[PDB]
Amino acid sequence: QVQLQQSGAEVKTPGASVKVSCKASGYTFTSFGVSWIRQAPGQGLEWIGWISAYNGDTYYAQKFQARVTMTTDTSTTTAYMEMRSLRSDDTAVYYCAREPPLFYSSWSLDNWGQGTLVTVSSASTKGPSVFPLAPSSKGGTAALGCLVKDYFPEPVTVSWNSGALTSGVHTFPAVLQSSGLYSLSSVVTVPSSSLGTQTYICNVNHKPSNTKVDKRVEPKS
Amino acid sequence: GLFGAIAGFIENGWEGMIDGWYGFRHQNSEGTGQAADLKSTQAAIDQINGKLNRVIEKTNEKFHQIEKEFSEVEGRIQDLEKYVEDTKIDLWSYNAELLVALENQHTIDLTDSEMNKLFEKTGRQLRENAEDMGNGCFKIYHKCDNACIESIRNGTYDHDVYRDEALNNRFQ
Amino acid sequence: GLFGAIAGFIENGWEGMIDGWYGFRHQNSEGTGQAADLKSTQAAIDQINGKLNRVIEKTNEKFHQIEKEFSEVEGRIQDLEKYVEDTKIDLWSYNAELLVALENQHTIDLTDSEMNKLFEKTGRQLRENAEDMGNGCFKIYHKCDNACIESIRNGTYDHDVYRDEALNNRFQ
Amino acid sequence: GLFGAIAGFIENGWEGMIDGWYGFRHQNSEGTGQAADLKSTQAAIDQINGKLNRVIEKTNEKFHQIEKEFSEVEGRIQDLEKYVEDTKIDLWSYNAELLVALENQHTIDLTDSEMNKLFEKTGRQLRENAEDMGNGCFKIYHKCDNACIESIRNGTYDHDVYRDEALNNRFQ
Amino acid sequence: PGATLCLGHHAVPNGTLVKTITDDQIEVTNATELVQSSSTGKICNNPHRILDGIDCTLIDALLGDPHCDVFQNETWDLFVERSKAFSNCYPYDVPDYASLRSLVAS
Amino acid sequence: CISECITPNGSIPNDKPFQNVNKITYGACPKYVKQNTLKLATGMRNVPEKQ
Amino acid sequence: EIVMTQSPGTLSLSPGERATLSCRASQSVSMNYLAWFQQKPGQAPRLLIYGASRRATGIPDRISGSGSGTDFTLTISRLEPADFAVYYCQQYGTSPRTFGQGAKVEIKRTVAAPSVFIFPPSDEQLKSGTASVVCLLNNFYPREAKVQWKVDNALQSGNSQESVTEQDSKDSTYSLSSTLTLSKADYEKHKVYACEVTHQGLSSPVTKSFNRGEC
Ligand SMILES: *[C@@H]1O[C@H](CO)[C@@H](O[C@@H]2O[C@H](CO)[C@@H](O[C@@H]3O[C@H](CO[C@H]4O[C@H](CO)[C@@H](O)[C@H](O)[C@@H]4O)[C@@H](O)[C@H](O)[C@@H]3O)[C@H](O)[C@H]2NC(C)=O)[C@H](O)[C@H]1NC(C)=O
Ligand SMILES: *[C@@H]1O[C@H](CO[C@@H]2O[C@@H](C)[C@@H](O)[C@@H](O)[C@@H]2O)[C@@H](O[C@@H]2O[C@H](CO)[C@@H](O[C@@H]3O[C@H](CO)[C@@H](O)[C@H](O)[C@@H]3O)[C@H](O)[C@H]2NC(C)=O)[C@H](O)[C@H]1NC(C)=O
Ligand SMILES: *[C@@H]1O[C@H](CO)[C@@H](O[C@@H]2O[C@H](CO)[C@@H](O)[C@H](O)[C@H]2NC(C)=O)[C@H](O)[C@H]1NC(C)=O
Repeated sequence: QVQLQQSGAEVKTPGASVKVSCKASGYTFTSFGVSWIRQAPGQGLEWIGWISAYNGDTYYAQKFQARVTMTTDTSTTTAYMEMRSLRSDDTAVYYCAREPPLFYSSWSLDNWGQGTLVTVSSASTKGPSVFPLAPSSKGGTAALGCLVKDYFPEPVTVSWNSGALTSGVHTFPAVLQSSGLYSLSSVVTVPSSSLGTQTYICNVNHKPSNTKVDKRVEPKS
Repeated sequence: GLFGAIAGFIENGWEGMIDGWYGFRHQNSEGTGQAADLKSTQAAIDQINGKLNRVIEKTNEKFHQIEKEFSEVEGRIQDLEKYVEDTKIDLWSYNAELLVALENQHTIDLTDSEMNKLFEKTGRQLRENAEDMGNGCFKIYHKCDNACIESIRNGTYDHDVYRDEALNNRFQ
Repeated sequence: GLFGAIAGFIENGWEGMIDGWYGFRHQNSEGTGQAADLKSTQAAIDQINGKLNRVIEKTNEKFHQIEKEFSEVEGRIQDLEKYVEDTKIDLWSYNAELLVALENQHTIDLTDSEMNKLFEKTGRQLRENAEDMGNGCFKIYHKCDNACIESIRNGTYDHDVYRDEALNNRFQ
Repeated sequence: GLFGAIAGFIENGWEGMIDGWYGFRHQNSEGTGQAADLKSTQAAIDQINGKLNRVIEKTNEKFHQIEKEFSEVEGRIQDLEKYVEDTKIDLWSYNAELLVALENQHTIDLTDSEMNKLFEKTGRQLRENAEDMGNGCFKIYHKCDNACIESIRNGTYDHDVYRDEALNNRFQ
Repeated sequence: PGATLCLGHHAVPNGTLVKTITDDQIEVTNATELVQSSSTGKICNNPHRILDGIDCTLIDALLGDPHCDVFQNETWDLFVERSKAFSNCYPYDVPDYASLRSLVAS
Repeated sequence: CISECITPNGSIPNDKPFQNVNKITYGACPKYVKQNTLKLATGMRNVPEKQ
Repeated sequence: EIVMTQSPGTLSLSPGERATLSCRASQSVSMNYLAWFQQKPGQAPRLLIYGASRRATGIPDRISGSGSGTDFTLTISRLEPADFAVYYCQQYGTSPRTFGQGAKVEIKRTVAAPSVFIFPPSDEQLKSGTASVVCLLNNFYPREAKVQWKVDNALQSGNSQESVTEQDSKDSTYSLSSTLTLSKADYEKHKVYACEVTHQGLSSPVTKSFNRGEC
């Protein structure tokens, strides 16, 4: 079904290299080109470059002319993108998209890979600390939650009552602190009455640090 | 085909032309490109659609029907019922088979035709400033930038402008 | 059409050619004129007539007929009579519809063909003394008076006579 | 034909070509010769065979049959039996007649096509070193010995080699 | 110098095979099927008025067989007669059953 | 549900000109034929890229 | 290089209305090769339009491109919940290929005020040397909101970050979290901690506070 399958998320320190892969299937691979495009968190799209799996032609944006090289491997029907001398602003999601076999052709980026997140940071891996956000009412509707602080790299999973609690829940996008570690809060809105009876447990799962943690929330008077 | 263009002197198709049925690939000082040609693609599409609709239109048979299945052997009348229905079914099967064949041969020939027409048209436009390479490519004997190529693709190309340069390049 | 001449690269028809199906218009030192071409007009006409006669010949059905209308409801036998007749009528209606379609598509393609053949023929006659303008007109690169034009229309045109003048005019 | 090659601009056939459907006759410094062209002859043959098999395949009708002859007059039921059979026979006769006609027109047009394609192909190969005489013969404007002729017949002919000699011979 | 303008057409990775006059199987880019080979397996109850005859045969409902009483003054476009059907009434026979069934069903 | 064509096998869609399901039908129904598949070409001849 | 400019950067519209997005190019886009892409949160872009008027396959007649030269428009005739997303234009006319930035279409809704809650730092977290105070604005609209922190009635700056959710599936509202970060020292140094929220749906600014070491 014209699928472009991109490699796993990467984490690199400044100065390093990265080589990203795209495995194409569902079309004749040498009949098209492939074009690389990156998007930094909460930002727009920036075209890195284009390569023809057909005649081997190459077009790089002036910006990446120096640090980037694009390749293709016909036997594996696979496109690669290598970036050298990484800085931290290179942190972004990298997409691989299907393009015409010749450069000055008439259509554009018709099929997109899922994208692969490359994070450039000098921060070494760390698991999140989880603290409670405790409810208190001034007989109503009350709010509580979890502060998941100082982890790296993204992502983090958060659920309530092992999935049993959904409606009224909000998990905010992570914010990136000066320290270089992320942080985020998860929050639930529940009836104040059920506060004294039902138990509330937040389950936080940080895959890269091999950390799974569960915390609970009580007022404490 | 009948005109020997598609699977003809045209070596193969371009699977990377997803925006049309027919088109141009070009090479010039600036680089190489591939663009569809809407007019002919639509010519062919319109014909094939017309054909399709002609075939699937108002083809439904509606009238009261005899008994086409029988539990007990009888004799004459039933033998006749069966015979009528078998004859009917055979004639209709034949009609269907033939229809599909004629139609398909035609569809192929007609698409071939469109390719060839687009080609002859391009050549006639190029006049004396180009030569027919024989694979469905023209050699253009003057410098032609992207604007100019487009001028050929969109029909406004003026040959008199490049005639001298081209002739000079062809004949010496 | 299939050859893309009529309603093709030929812009439109000449309603003022009442003496033929195909012809030549010319412009030269003496003035401009319009003349029919009998040979091809008759080619096309003969084909279309042959076709017509093939279609209207000996098409009449003659044999004893069953009862096709009934006053009182009966049962099996009559249900069968009606069924047979309905089936027959549907098959014949289909045959007619298809016939007309195939025939007509062909008639159009064939006339297109004749135009195009007359054109290719003319060009081949003109040899190197003319160029194909792309609208179905040739530019003749030597002075051609009415006698000469006629010589092209009637097939006796000798290109070697004007070759030098024409080439000289084309290439400088 | 539709392409006006066979019984077209090609004057007549060669009864002395017993080794193929299409071919080349040549004249050069060494003498004159006649050779068949296998690729196109086989193109045409393969098509016509495919057609033939499509027509004679699995055309046999097999099912239990009513009584088609009657000794004594009866009435309704028999009148109906006869009517059914007559209708059937007429429809099948029509199908046969039409089939043969369409098929044959096509066979003729398709062979015409093959001739014409072989011709256009040859010309495109010859590029600028030859001219189209209009009878289906090319004038080659350089000395071409038997090896060279063969090189045209077998598709490997390289025009750039003779281009200068030929052009020089055509334009002065 | 100069330039090259190339005419072309499109293609697909896996086409479809069709029949022509001269070829039994030849590959085009796309085709559509003209023979309906499948059913949902169930009779739709619109537009036509479908009268499900259940355990009654139309003739039984005609005559007034007791367990068929639900059918009095019934109308239909298509009357669907089942296999499980049967008659619980006084046994009978109908010369030219087929034709009575026919004209009533009509 | 809505289907104009009814066979004993159940309802069939009448979009197509022919049907292989049952010679017994009711309603506007495709003509019944012996073939279970007939493909009508809606595109040109397919000539895959050499490589 | 060619400069793609989209306006306006955000549209608030209601399902069933028509959205009209603008793309201007610093210079003439060669060949009118201009494409529109759609991106929903978390997913990759989809190709909507290429050649400036031409729909990529599998795309509705309601979505249509128009324009030429320097000036292009993307139109959506009847907005369905699946059409609320971010849209990008790109010009593939020349190298480098360039995109505009992020025109976002979103659901217009009855104005709805935020429910504000304030959470003090966990003692456990205080153990480790840092204090985090969180202010939660729950289920409001429109998205514009001002969260100001006050410590002993001193207006804070530079010490707080905030995160915002995406327009909710059902009620089409946003939520937002502001987080103040202090050294334990500085924290215990003061007493009253307050969070003052200004929003379009509050007749006047709401303040939520606590005193450190209370119950
Ligand atoms: C290759 O084969 C396919 C079929 O096997 C082709 O798909 C067909 O393409 C035609 C022409 O574009 C479409 O006709 C249009 O129909 C729409 C509306 O039709 C409604 O029903 C269809 C089919 O179920 C559905 O897809 C639509 O959403 C509608 O509900 C009209 O508005 C147009 O005017 C036009 O007549 C066929 O609908 C379409 N069939 C299918 C199954 O999609 C395909 O185009 C072929 N590929 C190529 C590029 O030639
Ligand atoms: C057929 O082809 C020619 C050339 O096509 C063009 O070149 C391509 C690479 C694309 O960039 C096209 O956008 C470009 O048009 C067309 O002729 C062109 O017409 C346009 C519009 O009238 C001209 O624009 C003008 O440009 C001048 C200065 O150069 C301005 O002062 C004017 O205000 C105006 O905008 C363009 O110059 C002209 N191209 C050339 C080099 O002659 C033609 O329009 C096109 N299509 C058809 C069917 O006519
Ligand atoms: C529709 O139903 C009929 C029978 O009601 C099916 O025809 C039978 O198919 C089986 C298996 O091929 C044969 O053994 C029987 O002899 C067939 N019966 C008759 C009278 O032809 C038919 O296959 C069904 N069609 C579909 C596609 O469901």
